[PDB]
Amino acid sequence: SGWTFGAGAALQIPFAMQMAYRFNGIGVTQNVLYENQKLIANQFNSAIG
Amino acid sequence: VVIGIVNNTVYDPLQPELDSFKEELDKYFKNHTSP
Ligand SMILES: *[C@@H]1O[C@H](CO)[C@@H](O[C@@H]2O[C@H](CO)[C@@H](O[C@@H]3O[C@H](CO)[C@@H](O)[C@H](O)[C@@H]3O)[C@H](O)[C@H]2NC(C)=O)[C@H](O)[C@H]1NC(C)=O
Ligand SMILES: *[C@@H]1O[C@H](CO)[C@@H](O)[C@H](O)[C@H]1NC(C)=O
Repeated sequence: SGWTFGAGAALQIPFAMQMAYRFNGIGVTQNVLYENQKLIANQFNSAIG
Repeated sequence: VVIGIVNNTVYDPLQPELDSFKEELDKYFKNHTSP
């Protein structure tokens, strides 16, 4: 759901949608993520190690 | 490269501006080409 459940009913949405919206929260549309989803989503995997 | 994309058609907002123009000119063709 993401940020939606702090107001009430939580809505089912895939994760790749969620942080793709947080890109819209800094000033760049989804073009940054999906055009680089393989690498971009892989870095967070290594950052946690 | 994008993941999750699905094939979908994109409509043209300019398309309705041209569909209403072809019908009018089709009638005149038969009135002058044959003779
Ligand atoms: C436009 O839509 C067409 C669908 O009519 C897309 O082409 C087809 O996409 C499917 C996606 O699953 C391909 O199916 C896969 O084919 C492989 C190879 O045979 C098979 O091993 C898989 O199990 C799966 O069935 C299909 O092959 C493909 N057809 C062709 C002719 O490429 C197309 O990608 C869409 N294009 C755009 C720009 O959205
Ligand atoms: C077709 O040509 C004839 C020739 O005299 C004319 O009278 C008629 O008005 C034309 N048709 C149209 C729709 O203008």
